[PDB]
Amino acid sequence: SAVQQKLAALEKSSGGRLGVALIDTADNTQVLYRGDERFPMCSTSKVMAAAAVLKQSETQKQLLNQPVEIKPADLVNYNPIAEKHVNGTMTLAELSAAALQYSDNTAMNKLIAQLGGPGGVTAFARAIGDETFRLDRTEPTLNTAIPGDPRDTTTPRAMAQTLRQLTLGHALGETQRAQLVTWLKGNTTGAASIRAGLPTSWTVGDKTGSGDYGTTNDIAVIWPQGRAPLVLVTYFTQPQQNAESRRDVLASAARIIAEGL
Ligand SMILES: *[B@@]1([O])O[C][C]([C][O])O1
Repeated sequence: SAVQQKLAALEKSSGGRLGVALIDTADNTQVLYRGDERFPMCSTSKVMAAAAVLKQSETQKQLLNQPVEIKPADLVNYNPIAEKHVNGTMTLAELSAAALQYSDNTAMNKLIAQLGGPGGVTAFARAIGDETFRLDRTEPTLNTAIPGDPRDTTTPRAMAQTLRQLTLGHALGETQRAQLVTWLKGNTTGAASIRAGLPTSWTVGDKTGSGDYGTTNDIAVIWPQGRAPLVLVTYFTQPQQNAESRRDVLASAARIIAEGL
């Protein structure tokens, strides 16, 4: 189709490897570009960790208010929110928000610990029908994004389906789903990524990711005004370990998708 020709041209122009999956929930139609190739998730994996904790809170009703101590040894490479609470506590809700809306890596590591390790995050994915997602490492090493390395990867198709289930479907309880949606809509790191290629009137909830090999990712739920929502996953990675981030590619891919509707 036209859209696949334009995405291929965008990829060729970029020098990297682009993966896209769009689900249009109006008719459950899908548009895929390298949809079944693995890509490093980087911080897009934070959505699964937060959702796993939300799932736990369906039974442990006060879990999100549980205080968690932030110690100096907990700080890793990128901790914009946790840094503000060193030698204090943050609740699991605050850690989830920080991981999602600021991409805080300490917060992610606390979520992973709450789940019993990366295997606990992966298990949640399996429990909701995602056979592809795998989380193998903690922060910051899950961002190494080494070509060919299957650790800490998923495919665009899988992540789009899972994001749909978590936000628009019923993989989570009603209060938990709403909380996740609220968190995603409040993301602060996404202005130059998918959002930049979409009409300013559309409501977007997204989670970005960035890593080595110039890996530049964004996953989003999109609520166009007067129109069924869309789920869009855009993954991008490059052949040079020290490549620069290319958020413009994700914006352009979103623009191409949006034009086709
Ligand atoms: B994710 O990908 O978003 C930012 C942090 C930086 O390590 O990880």
